[PDB]
Amino acid sequence: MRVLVTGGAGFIGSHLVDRLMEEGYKVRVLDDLSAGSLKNIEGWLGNENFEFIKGDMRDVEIVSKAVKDVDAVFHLAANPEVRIGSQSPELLYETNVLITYNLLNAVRNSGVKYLVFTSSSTVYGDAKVIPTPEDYAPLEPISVFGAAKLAAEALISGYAHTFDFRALIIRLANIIGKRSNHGVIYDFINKLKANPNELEILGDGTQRKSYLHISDTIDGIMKLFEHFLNGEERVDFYNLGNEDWITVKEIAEIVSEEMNLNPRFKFTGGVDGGRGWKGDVKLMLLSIEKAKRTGWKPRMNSYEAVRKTVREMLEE
Amino acid sequence: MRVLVTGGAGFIGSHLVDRLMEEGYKVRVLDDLSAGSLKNIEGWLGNENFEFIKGDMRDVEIVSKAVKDVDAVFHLAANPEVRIGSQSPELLYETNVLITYNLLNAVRNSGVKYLVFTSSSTVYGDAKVIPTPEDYAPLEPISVFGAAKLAAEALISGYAHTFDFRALIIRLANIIGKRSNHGVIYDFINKLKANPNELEILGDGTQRKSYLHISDTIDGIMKLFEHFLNGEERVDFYNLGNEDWITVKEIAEIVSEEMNLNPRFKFTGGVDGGRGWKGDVKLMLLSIEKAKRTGWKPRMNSYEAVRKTVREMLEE
Ligand SMILES: NC(=O)c1ccc[n+]([C@@H]2O[C@H](COP(=O)([O-])OP(=O)(O)OC[C@H]3O[C@@H](n4cnc5c(N)ncnc54)[C@H](O)[C@@H]3O)[C@@H](O)[C@H]2O)c1
Ligand SMILES: NC(=O)c1ccc[n+]([C@@H]2O[C@H](COP(=O)([O-])OP(=O)(O)OC[C@H]3O[C@@H](n4cnc5c(N)ncnc54)[C@H](O)[C@@H]3O)[C@@H](O)[C@H]2O)c1
Ligand SMILES: C[C@@H]1O[C@H](OP(=O)(O)OP(=O)(O)OC[C@H]2O[C@@H](n3cnc4c(=O)[nH]c(N)nc43)[C@H](O)[C@@H]2O)[C@@H](O)[C@H](O)[C@@H]1O
Ligand SMILES: C[C@@H]1O[C@H](OP(=O)(O)OP(=O)(O)OC[C@H]2O[C@@H](n3cnc4c(=O)[nH]c(N)nc43)[C@H](O)[C@@H]2O)[C@@H](O)[C@H](O)[C@@H]1O
Repeated sequence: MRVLVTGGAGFIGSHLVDRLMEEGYKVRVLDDLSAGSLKNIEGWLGNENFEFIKGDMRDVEIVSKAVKDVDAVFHLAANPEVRIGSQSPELLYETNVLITYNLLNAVRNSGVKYLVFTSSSTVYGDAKVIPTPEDYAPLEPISVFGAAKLAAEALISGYAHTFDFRALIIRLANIIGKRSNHGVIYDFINKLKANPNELEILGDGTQRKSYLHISDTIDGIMKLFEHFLNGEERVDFYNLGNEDWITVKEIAEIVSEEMNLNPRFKFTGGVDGGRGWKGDVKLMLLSIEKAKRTGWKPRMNSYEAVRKTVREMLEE
Repeated sequence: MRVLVTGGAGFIGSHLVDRLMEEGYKVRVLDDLSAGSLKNIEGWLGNENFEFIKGDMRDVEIVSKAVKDVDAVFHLAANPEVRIGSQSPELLYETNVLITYNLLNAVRNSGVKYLVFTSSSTVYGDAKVIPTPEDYAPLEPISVFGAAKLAAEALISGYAHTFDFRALIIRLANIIGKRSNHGVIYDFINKLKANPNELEILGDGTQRKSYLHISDTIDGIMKLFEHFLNGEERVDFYNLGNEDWITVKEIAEIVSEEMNLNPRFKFTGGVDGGRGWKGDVKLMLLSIEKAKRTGWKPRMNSYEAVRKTVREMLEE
């Protein structure tokens, strides 16, 4: 089966690429290398089952070309950074709504049979139902990013129904692990790289979120892809997160523990009642019962995932 | 209070404009007249409280100017035609997501406190729960149009939370009445103008939908707007439709009745099981309990509204 993996040079994208290549898929990657890295996939450069394309999905010619002779598309290309939503909503609109729109228009005029899209928990915004099921609503995202992911979901479904392809929407929790160049663990480790004595923590440290290690993330993505191929649903929605959650302050504590530092915590106090930023959901914990009915389940919890991530990262 | 009404030269927009002028609002209209007409609002030209701006919302300067010195925005500008979704998805993308995105970017740099958006039942797609409540989900629109409307909703919510304005999203059912230049009644009347002996009905004729007369529609929009001004929700969702529904075949029968014709109905059999087109939802009926708790209620049911619309149209 031939698959396009947009953003396949990214953190999650390159791991999905490793998995797909190892299972014998013929994998093309489409990535402008604005945030991913060629190194993250240099092992596959030169494999006869691997093709790489440096390309911006804003460019429709590129996107029509990349989906040509592809049976499945895994659309992971995006700017995932919620932080930049209050300064750079245009960037989030483009790299979430626009490039997905172009991908779908390309998909319409091709033989692409399956579209797997990595949406986010942020579509629920500050969800009042915990653990949050996939049918929670009304969806009132509080960040430009979550709104852009919701819009991507909507357009994916509409094109799937109108132009007769199948679509699998996977709302991911916080995903952490080796090769990640963004997030709170990364930033804590590098802040302490620059100064071991203090840790500037955005917000009040009480933000509690579900963290999944990238290993469980890819196992679950593949399990859902497997089940979805065997299923009949035109469009299917799954949450993908861990069973529990952990606070920003506890994450700072684990990162300090693993770095053998004991710095002075300095919280910025946040906004909208201690959020790290405008649109930073304070509580997130996804109901993964629907995902677990496929056989998947995380082998690590949020605390284990965070600690393993810190270790893996400090090796590099 | 000064309010902008984008698309205010349209069917629903021009009636909303009439209403706003009569209640003493200061009304600016922004409309490129791609589907509306100056006739529909030329009656107000020369009033000290009325300003009209001919402009396409794709142009960001136009929209930035229009929200200048406006306290509330009624964003009715769009292409509402679902039928063209499989032919012209780019057009729906532009006139639903793009110009909504531009309006929102304009609103961020303004003093607009309230944004009211005319969403559609199509966001629910083929809803499996009927009457469909505002919290039905997962939202899986089956049309490019419904997907674009949902994406617009998402961006509205995200920007409302991020940049501190409030948003009222009103999911309208099928709206019918004077000045309507689209829909099934319009097309059936013109079909029988060209040939009174026969009527081509798209689909299998069993499509059952909730119709609201434009009078009830504007009464409800104003009730909801006032109540929303009195409420605390940063973003609030309301259905706006009738209590009942009616099939396309009964609408054909009523149109024949009022035209004193009795033609031969010829149903085209449709697609995807008798739909009028790719992405045409077959059954629609929104739960209006939430709308009715504001005091609003339709004075006409679907059959009365359809008959009133046909009569009004035939006077012209
Ligand atoms: N990391 C998480 O915690 C997390 C959580 C939930 C959802 N997700 C989603 O999973 C997916 C993968 O995220 P990630 O952590 O691997 O991020 P990433 O930025 O590391 O990977 C995304 C890739 O997209 C590429 N890209 C950016 N703009 C592009 C464009 N215009 N055209 C082509 N390629 C472009 C980047 O260069 C990068 O290689 C995204 O959809 C993200 O929103 C991530
Ligand atoms: N008619 C219905 O049954 C119905 C149902 C649900 C929702 N809605 C929504 O209500 C609103 C009004 O629909 P309507 O029936 O009055 O349609 P309409 O076309 O009569 O009115 C929409 C207006 O948008 C204007 N417009 C179109 N493209 C524009 C652009 N690029 N820039 C600026 N203005 C532009 C048109 O000229 C028109 O005046 C729309 O948002 C529509 O999607 C309508
Ligand atoms: C659900 C996922 O959310 C992901 O964002 P997101 O949760 O903020 O994930 P992070 O950026 O890791 O931030 C997680 C939490 O840690 C807080 N935090 C505290 N200090 C810091 C710091 O120094 N840096 C950062 N970055 N955070 C910090 C942050 O505000 C939030 O409460 C997205 O990247 C994905 O695309 C996806 O949307
Ligand atoms: C909910 C609202 O739905 C509205 O569309 P939508 O339901 O198709 O409303 P109409 O365009 O009126 O079509 C209503 C039903 O009548 C069918 N139909 C049968 N024959 C005809 C015909 O000759 N012409 C037309 N036009 N329809 C016909 C049509 O496919 C559908 O099943 C949108 O205009 C609004 O923006 C909003 O989305």
